[PDB]
Amino acid sequence: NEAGFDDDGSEFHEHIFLEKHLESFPKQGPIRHFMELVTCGLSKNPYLSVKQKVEHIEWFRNYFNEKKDILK
Amino acid sequence: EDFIKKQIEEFNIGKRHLANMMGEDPETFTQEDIDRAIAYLFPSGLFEKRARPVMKHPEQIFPRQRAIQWGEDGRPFHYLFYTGKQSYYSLMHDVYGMLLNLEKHQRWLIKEELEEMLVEKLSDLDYMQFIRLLEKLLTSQCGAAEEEFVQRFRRSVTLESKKQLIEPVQYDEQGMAFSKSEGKRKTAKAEAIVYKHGSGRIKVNGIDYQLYFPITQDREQLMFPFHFVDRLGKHDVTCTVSGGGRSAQAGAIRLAMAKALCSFVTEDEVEWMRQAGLLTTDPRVRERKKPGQEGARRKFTWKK
Amino acid sequence: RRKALPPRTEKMAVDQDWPSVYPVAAPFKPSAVPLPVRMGYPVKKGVPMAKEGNLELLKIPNFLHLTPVAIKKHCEALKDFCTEWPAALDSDEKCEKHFPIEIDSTDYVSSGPSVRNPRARVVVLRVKLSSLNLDDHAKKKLIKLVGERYCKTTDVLTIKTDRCPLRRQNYDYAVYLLTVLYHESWNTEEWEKSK
Amino acid sequence: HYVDWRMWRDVKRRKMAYEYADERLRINSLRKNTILPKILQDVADEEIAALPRDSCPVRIRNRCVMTSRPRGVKRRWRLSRIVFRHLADHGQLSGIQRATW
Amino acid sequence: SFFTKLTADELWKGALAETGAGAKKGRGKRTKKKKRKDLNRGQIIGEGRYGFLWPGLNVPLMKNGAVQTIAQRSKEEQEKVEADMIQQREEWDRKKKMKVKRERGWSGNSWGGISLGPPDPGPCGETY
Amino acid sequence: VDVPKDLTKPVVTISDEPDILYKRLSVLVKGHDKAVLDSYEYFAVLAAKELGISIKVHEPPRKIERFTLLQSVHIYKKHRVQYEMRTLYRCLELEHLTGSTADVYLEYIQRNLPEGVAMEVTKTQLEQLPEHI
Amino acid sequence: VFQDDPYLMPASSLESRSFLLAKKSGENVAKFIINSYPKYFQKDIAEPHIPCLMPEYFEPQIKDISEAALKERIELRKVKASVDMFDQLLQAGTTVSLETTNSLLDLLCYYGTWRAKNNAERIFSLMPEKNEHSYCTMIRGMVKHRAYEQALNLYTELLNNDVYTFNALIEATVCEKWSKILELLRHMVAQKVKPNLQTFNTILKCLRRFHVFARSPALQVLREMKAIGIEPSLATYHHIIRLFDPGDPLKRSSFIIYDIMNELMGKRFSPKDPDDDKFFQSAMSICSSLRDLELAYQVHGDNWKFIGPDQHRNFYYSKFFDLICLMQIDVTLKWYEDLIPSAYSQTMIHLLQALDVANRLEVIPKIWKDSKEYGHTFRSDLREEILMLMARDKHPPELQVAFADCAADIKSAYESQPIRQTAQDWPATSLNCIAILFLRGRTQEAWKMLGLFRKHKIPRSELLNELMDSAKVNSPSQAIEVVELASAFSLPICEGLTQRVMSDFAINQEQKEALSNLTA
Amino acid sequence: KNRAARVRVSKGDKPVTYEEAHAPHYIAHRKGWLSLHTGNLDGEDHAAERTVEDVFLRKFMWGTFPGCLADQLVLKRRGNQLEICAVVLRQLSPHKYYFLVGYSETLLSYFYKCPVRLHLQTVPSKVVYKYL
Amino acid sequence: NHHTYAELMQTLRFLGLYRDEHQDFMDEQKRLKKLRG
RNA sequence: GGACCUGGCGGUGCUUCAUAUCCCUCUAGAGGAGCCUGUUCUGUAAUCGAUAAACCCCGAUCAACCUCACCACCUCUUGCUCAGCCUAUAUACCGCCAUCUUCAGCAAACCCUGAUGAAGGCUACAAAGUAAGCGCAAGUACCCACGUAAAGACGUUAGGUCAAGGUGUAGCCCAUGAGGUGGCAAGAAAUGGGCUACAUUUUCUACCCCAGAAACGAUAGCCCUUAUGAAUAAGGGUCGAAGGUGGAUUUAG
Ligand SMILES: [Mg+2]
Ligand SMILES: [Mg+2]
Ligand SMILES: [Mg+2]
Ligand SMILES: [Mg+2]
Ligand SMILES: [Mg+2]
Ligand SMILES: [Mg+2]
Ligand SMILES: [Mg+2]
Ligand SMILES: [Mg+2]
Ligand SMILES: [Mg+2]
Repeated sequence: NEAGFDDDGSEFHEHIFLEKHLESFPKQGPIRHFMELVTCGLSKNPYLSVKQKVEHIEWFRNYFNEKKDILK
Repeated sequence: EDFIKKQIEEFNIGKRHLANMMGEDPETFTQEDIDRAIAYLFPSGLFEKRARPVMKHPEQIFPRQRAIQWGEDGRPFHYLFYTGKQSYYSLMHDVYGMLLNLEKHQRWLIKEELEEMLVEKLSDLDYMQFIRLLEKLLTSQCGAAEEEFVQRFRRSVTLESKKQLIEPVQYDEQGMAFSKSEGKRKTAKAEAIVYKHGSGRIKVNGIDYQLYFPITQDREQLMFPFHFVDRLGKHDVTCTVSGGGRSAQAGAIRLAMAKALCSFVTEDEVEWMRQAGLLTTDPRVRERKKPGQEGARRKFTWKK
Repeated sequence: RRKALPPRTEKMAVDQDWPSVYPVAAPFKPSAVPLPVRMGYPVKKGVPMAKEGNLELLKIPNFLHLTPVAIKKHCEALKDFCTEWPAALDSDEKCEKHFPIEIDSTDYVSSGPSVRNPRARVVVLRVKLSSLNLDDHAKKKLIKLVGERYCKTTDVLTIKTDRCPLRRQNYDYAVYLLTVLYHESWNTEEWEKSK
Repeated sequence: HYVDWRMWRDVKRRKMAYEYADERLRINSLRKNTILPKILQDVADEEIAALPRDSCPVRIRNRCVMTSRPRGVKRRWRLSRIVFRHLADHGQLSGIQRATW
Repeated sequence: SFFTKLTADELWKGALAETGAGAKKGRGKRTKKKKRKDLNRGQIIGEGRYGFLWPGLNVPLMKNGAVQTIAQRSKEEQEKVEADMIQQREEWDRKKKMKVKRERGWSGNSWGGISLGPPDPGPCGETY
Repeated sequence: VDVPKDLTKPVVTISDEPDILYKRLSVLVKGHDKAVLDSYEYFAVLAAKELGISIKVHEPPRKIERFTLLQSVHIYKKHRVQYEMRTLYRCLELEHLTGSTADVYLEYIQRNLPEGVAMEVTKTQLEQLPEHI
Repeated sequence: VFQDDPYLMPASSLESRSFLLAKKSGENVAKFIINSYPKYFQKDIAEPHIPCLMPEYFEPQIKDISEAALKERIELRKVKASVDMFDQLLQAGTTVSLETTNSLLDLLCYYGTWRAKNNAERIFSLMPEKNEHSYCTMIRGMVKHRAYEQALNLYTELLNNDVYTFNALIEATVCEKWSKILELLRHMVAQKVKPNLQTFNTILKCLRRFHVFARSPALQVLREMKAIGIEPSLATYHHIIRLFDPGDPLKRSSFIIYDIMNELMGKRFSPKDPDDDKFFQSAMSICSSLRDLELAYQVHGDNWKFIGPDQHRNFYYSKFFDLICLMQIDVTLKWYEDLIPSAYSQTMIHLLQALDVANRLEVIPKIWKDSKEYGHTFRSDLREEILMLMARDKHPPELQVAFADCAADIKSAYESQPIRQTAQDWPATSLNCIAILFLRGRTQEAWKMLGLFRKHKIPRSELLNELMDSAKVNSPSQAIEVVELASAFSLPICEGLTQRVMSDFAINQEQKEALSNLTA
Repeated sequence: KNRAARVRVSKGDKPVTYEEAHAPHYIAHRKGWLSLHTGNLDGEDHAAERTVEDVFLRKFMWGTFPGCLADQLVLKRRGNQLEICAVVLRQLSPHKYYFLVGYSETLLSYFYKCPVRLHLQTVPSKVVYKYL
Repeated sequence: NHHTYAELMQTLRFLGLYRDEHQDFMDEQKRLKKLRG
C-alpha cells in the first residue's frame, strides 16, 4: 500500500522535530507558543510532508514579520 | 423423450469429468461427493437449495410425466383412458374387488404424495373418499397381500422423543463429582456447575446470591427448581453469567441449574420437572420496531 | 448466415488436464465447460434454466479453476522456493526469549484501481519489561511516566504509532522513541527524588 | 455538461473553497487562538471578512451526483434515495439486500 | 447529461402514454396517436457526422488482398450520404403512413360485407 | 504427447542478509457469501497443509448494517423500505512462519482471490533489541 | 488471444488473421483518439502514474531555435528538421551543437526517390564541421536508401580525410566479383574494427546464391568465426543451410548439420539478430525436402517466439504435418487431434492419402467433420478426394450407415451454392461414389439421386456396375423404369440391359422392350 | 401495490428473463448481484466512484454493442484487474464483434488507468425464463 | 466531470459509434418541431 | 314504454362471524396549562406542492448565508451545455407509491346452457365445466415448523408526484433564461402531532434498589459561558407563574 510515494526519502525526525525550523524567535513569547502548537499539530499530521510543513512555517514567518510593527 | 437419455448420458460423462477434476476414482463416487464438489467449485449465497446450483440425475430432476398412453394406431393401452382419472379409477376398482372378495370369504399417505406417485391430480374430497375406502378395508380382516398393499401407501409415523436430554456427570481432582449445564435467555447466557455431595452456599460470578440479587423474586426464581424437586440444602453450585437484565440473568441461571440437576436426579423427576415447565428456553424476545410505527406494535394516532 | 460449431464437450476426454484448460481465474463459459450442472429457481412442472444462458453462474464467483489437483501441483512446485522455519523456535516462551520485541503492522486489500489507503501507516509493538529493564528505579520511573500503555496483568508494555504516513517512518520513529525513553528513564531529577 | 446551473454553482464553490482552504484554516486559527493579541485577532477577522464569497466550506452542499437532489442523499454512495433504490431494486450495485429481519 | 439520459423502451412508454386514465375507462382521447418508431434498426452503427472509414465495421476489412487503413470521408460525399439517409428515412415514413383499403361491404364503418378468409387450419390437419 | 523437454525455472538468489521471521500471520476475510468464504478458507488451509505449516480456523460473528429509506417520492412517511449490508468474517492464523514463505503464500493467495472479498493481514514478527538501549 | 465461445471462435487462418488485425486496428483507433483528445484522459486517477497509459505529446513548442533543435530528436519527423536547418542557416547562420547536427543527419538519413535526393543534396550546406560520425552516417543513409556509388564516394572521401558503417559499405560494394570480395574481406580483417559479425551475416545474405566455390569456403569462414569465438551460429549457419540449396540431396552434409543443430538445440539460445524469423520458415522448408521424422522431432525455453508471422507459422505447421503424414500413423493422428484446435487443403489431402495407405477407414469421417466444422465448405477438391478414397471401401458392412450419413452431409454442402455455378460440375465428377454409398439400407434416396444425375452425365464402368447392383437388389417395374431409360439414353446401359432383360424384365410389357430393340 | 423492477403481468405473450421476472426482494434470496466489488463492505471507501463508473460502463457497453445484447452485464473486479461478462446474439459478424471488443477494452483501459478484460457468450436467440 | 463524460460521448456519436437513443429521440422531435414551426 | 342480464345499494331477511375490532369489558393516552414543531388565517415585495379516510415533524434521514425555486435592486445575451427554462398541463406520461389489502380472487385458451340475448356454468352417495399463467399459499429472512417482517395480483379514487430525473403538447427563446447584494421566513387569533409536568409510585442525594431528607413544575424569559462557523446548539446564575389530571369527543394495543 506504499508501492511508490516514498515522500522523497523524508524522515520521521524531519517531520516531527521542527526546532531547526524554529530559530528566529525567543522561547517565551506568544509567537513561540503559537508556533510550538503549530509544530505539534504538524508532527501529529501524517497527511502532509516536510515540504508542506515548511511552507506553512515560512508563511507564518512572513506574515507575522510584516506584522512585526507591534510585538506586544 | 430421447432428450431424457441424452441428459442421462451427459450427466454420466459430467460426473466422470468431475471425479477426475476433484481427484477421485470415478468408479467409487457418491451424490454427497457431487454436492460437496459443486458447492466448493461454484459457491452461492442463495438461501434456497432449489435456487442454488445443483448437479442431479435427470430422472429426479424432471418430474414424472405420463408416457404416450395410446399406441400409434387406434385403441389406447389402458381401459379407462377415454375418461380422466384412469389410474385412480383402476385402483378403486381393484380395491372394491378385494373388499367384496373378503366379504364373500366372511401412517397415512399425503395427497400430493399420491399425486407424485401417480401422474394425475385430484380433489381433496376424492382423496377423502379414497381414505374412507382404505379405512373401510382395514376395519375388517386383511390378509398379507392386503396389508402389504396398504403399507405400500402408508408411511412412517416418525414419532419424536418427548424427553429431556441428560448431561453426563463428570469428575475432577481430589475425587470431586459434579455436572455442568448451560442456559440462555433474551440477551443473557450463563453456565452452572452443580456438586451433588456439596451443599449450602452458592456462588455467582464469584459473589453470593444473597448480595448479588438485592430483590427477592430473583432468589425465588433461582430457588424454584430446587423447591420442586425438594432437594434444597443438599446441592451447592457455581455459575458464570453474561447478560444485561436482572430477571434475564435470573431465568438463565434457573434454566442452567435445572439442566444440571436433571442429570443427578432420576428421569422420573426430570419428567415431573418437564410437566412443571422449567426445562425449556423462553423463545420470547423483544419484538422488532417497525418503520412506520411508534413501536413494535403501536401505530401513530389515526387522525381521520 | 454463419453457424457456430458444436461445443467442446464431446471433444474433451474424461482424462484431461483441467488445471491446464483453466489455469487462471476466468468466467464459466458453458461452451468450454462440459458439466451439465444447472442453477436457477424452478417453475412448477419445470427445472432450473440450463447452463447455456445461465448468467447467474456468471455473476456468482467462479472457482472451476484452482481444483485440489491444481493446488497440489502448484504447492509441490513452489516448495522448491519455500524455506524452513528454525526448529529451535517451537514455543511462545522460547521465541519471545530469543526476540522479545514484538512488532506488528497490517493493511487491507480491496477491489479497485487505487491501492493506497491511510490505514497502511499504523503499526504497534509490544514487549514485556520483566527481563528488559534490569533495574527498579528506572522501572518505577517508566511505569509512572506511561499512563495506560502498559498491562501488568499480562505484564507487557504495548505502544502504537501512526503519526507518520510511511510504515518505515513509523518504524524508525517508534525505535527512536523507545531508545530515548529508555535513556531518559535511566537518569532522574531532584524534583523526582523529592516525592 | 453538468446537470444544472445550481450544480455548476456548487462546483465553482467547491473549487474556490479548495483553492482557498489553507488560508482559511490558517487565519481562522489565528482568529480563534486565545493568547495572541486581541488587535491581531481583529486584523484576522476583517481579513476573513474581506476574503471573497463562495470561498467558505459552509456554503457548499453535499448534493446528489445524478439527479442534483440536495436533500435525501447518502454520504457514502453520494446518490439520491431514488437512484439508490432504483439501482438496488434492479440489482446493479453489489452486496445490498432487503431487510427481511 | 449522459448519466441523466436513459434507454429507449421506457422513454417510448412515457412518451406514448398507452396507460393511465386516457386508455382506462374507454375515454381514450380525441383521435391523437403517436406511432412507435425504431431508430436503431434504421442506420447502421458505422456512420456519424465525421465519416471515418472503418475497415473493421464500415468498410470491408480486405480489398485486393490488402489490409485497409483509416481514412476520411470528405464533406461532399458526406453530404451525399446524409441526403441519401434523409431520403431513405422519408421513404420509410411514407411506407409506414399510408392508406388502408378494406373492401367496402354494406357501408363504411360497418363490418357486414367483409370476409375474414378461410377458417384456421385444424390441429389434426383440416384444410378449410 | 506434447510434453516440454526443458522446463524454464526462474532464477533465485539467497542474499547475504537473513530472512525475517513472522510470529503470527492472522488474516481476516470479509465477504457476502458464507459459502464463498468456506470455499476460500478450504483452499487456504489446504495450501497451508500441503506446504507444511500450522493452521487455525474460527468464524467471527456476522455484522449487519441496515437503514431506512422512503418508499415513495413526494409525500409518504409512514411507508418506508429498508436495506442491509451484511459482512461475514472468517479468520485464519499461521504461527512460526518464515518471511519468504509468508511472501510467497501471500502473493499466491492474493492472485487467487475471488472478487467479492476483502482481505486484512495482521503480521507479527519478533526481533532482537537495538544497540543504543 | 482469441475468445472462447464457438461463434466468435476463429475457425480458419485467413479469418483469424483478419480478426486480430481488426483488433490491432481498434488499438490504433484508440491511439488516434487518445492523441487527438489528450485532455479527456489527462486525469491521473490511478495512484501509480504510468506514462504507458498517459496520453501521447508530439506538439512543437513556441519558436525557439535551441529548444526546437533539442525537440527535433523528440518529434521524430523531417519537416521540423527542414525548418530548423532553414532557421539556423538563413537568418541565424550558427550551429547549436555538433552533436545536434549529427543527430539531425542521423534522423534525415534514417528517413531518406527525388525526396531522398533532395534530402541528401541539402546536407552538404551543413557547417564545415563534419566529423567521422557525420560522414559514416551519410554513408549509412546513401547505402540503405539510395544507390551505392554515392556511398563509395563518401567512403573514399573519409579515407582521404565503424562496424555497421563498414557493413553497409560492403553491402554497397557487393550488391563473379572474386577479387572485390577477397580484397574487401582482407582489408576489413586487417583493420582493427573487430566487427560484431553482422558484416559476415550481410555478406552471406549477398552470397544467398552461388556455386560450391563459395558454398564450401563458407564452412571454413564459419570455422574461423568459431575459432575467434563470437558467433552463436544463429543466422549465418541457417543462411548457409539455405545456400546448400539442389539437384541431389547431400546426405553427408545433412547428417553433419543435423548434429550441429542438435547441439544448438541442446544448448540454450539468446536472440541477437533481427533475421531469426526467416530462420524458422526456411529451416522447415529445408526440413521438408530432407524428409526425416527424428529430424522433425529435433527441430520441434522461450524459443517459440521466433515463429512470429502467421505466414511463417503456416508454412512450418504445414510442412511439419505433411512430413508426419508421409512418414503406423496412430501417434501422428494423436499429435494431430491434440493440436487441431490450436493449429489451422493440402495438409488434409496428405492426411487423406496417409489414412488410405494406413487403411484406417473409421478415422476419415471424424477428420472430414472437423474440417467442415472449421472452414471446409464451398470447395469440392477434398470432397472428391475423400469420396474416391472411401469408395474405391465396402469392406465394413455396419459402416455403410456412416457412409450414408457422411454422403448426405456432403450433398447438403454440395447443393448449398447455386449462384456461384461451382456446384454444377461437382456431381459430374464425384456423384458416382456418393450414390454408391447411398445405395449401400436406404435405396430410394440413391435411386432419385441417380435420376437427378442423369437428368442434369458422363457414364462410367463403375456407374454401370452401380446400376446393375441396384437393379438386381425383386421389383421388375421399379428396376426397369430406370435401367431401360438409361439404356435408351446411352449404349453401355443398353449392352447391360441385353443381359438384364433375361431374368424377369422382358416378360412384363413389350413397349419398353420395343424401345430397347429399336435403340439396339 | 408497489412498482419496482418488476414486469406487469400480460396475457402471456411477453418473454422475460430470470432477473427481469424476479422481484427486487429476491435479490439475495433468488438472485445474484450483477456487480462484485468490496466498496459496499465495512471500512472500505470509493464506493460512490465504483457505482458511478460501473453505471457509465454499463451504458457505454450497451451503446457500443447495441441490438446484440440480450441481458444485463456482470462486473467482476478482483483487486486491480477488471473483468466484464456479457451475453449477446449472433446477429452481427465476428469481425464487428472483435473490433468493437478491442475498441471498448482499450477505451476502458485508458480511461480508468486499469487493466480491463471482457468476455461475451453468444446465443442464437434470447433465453426466456417465462412468458408473462 | 460530466464535462469530460458528455463531451466524449457527443464526439463519439458524431464519429458514429455510440447509438444514443435519447439524443436520437431528442433531435427527431427537434426536426418535427422545426418542421411544424 | 313492457319484460329481462350484471353490479352497486337497502334505516333488507336467515345463519356464522368480528382476530383489539362492534359493543359490553382491560390498560395507557389526546381534546386542560406551558413548550417544540406543522397547518388555516392576518399583514408583509416575499416560494411551490399534498392539503378526508388514503396530508398536517407531509417532499425535509433539516431553511442562520448555497439549500433559495420568491421578491427589490444591479448586470450578462450563443448564453458550461451542437443553448437553457423549478413555465402551464400528474386530465399526456414513464419512473416511484397511498388505498380496499387486517382482501382472495384475477384469468389468456377451450366446451356447454339459454330457441346460438344481454349473461351463466355450484351440488361428490355428485347434475358441465376443463384450465395455461398471476396472486394467495408454499418456501426464504430473524430465534423454530409458531410469531414478526417481507409479499400482497386484476382494478377504483382522471388519487399524489411535469419541483428527484426525463419526456409528449403548448409557451419564453433581451427571458418566463443566467449571474450577485439584501432581507424574506412575525403572530390579535384557531387547530393538529409530540415533550414536560399538575405528585407523594412524587423531588434531592451515593449506589442502582434494605438509606437519609423535602413536602412539586421552565426544554419558556433575562444575563453570561462555550460548540462549529467567515458571519442555531449544550452548560451556568436569576426569574419559580400557568398548572391541582381534563368540554362534548377521541386514539393505540
Ligand atoms: Mg362513407
Ligand atoms: Mg407498501
Ligand atoms: Mg438558503
Ligand atoms: Mg426560472
Ligand atoms: Mg393522476
Ligand atoms: Mg410489509
Ligand atoms: Mg406470501
Ligand atoms: Mg387528479
Ligand atoms: Mg458559531
